[PDB]
Amino acid sequence: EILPVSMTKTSVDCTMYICGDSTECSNLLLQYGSFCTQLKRALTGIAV
Amino acid sequence: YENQKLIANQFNSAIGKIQDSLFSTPSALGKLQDVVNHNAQALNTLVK
Repeated sequence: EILPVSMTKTSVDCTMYICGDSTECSNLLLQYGSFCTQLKRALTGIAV
Repeated sequence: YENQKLIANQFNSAIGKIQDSLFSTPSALGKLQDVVNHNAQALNTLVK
């Protein structure tokens, strides 16, 4: 009787994924609020 | 019926120890505080 127990833990850097080391892209993303913070919090919760 | 007195004393000591452990250790109720903090964080992000 087989049963899955765990999932692979992953974390994603929001800024580097959305913006490829572009200063203008980072400046534009700065106006979108704390979405990346929420994503990071959710991923850390999943890992723990 | 043979060890009524001993069993009653053990139960009383155990309940007293439970009371003291709840009184002393402040992190026993971690899950309830975690739920409250999660809701507060969600609301704070939404307003901010």
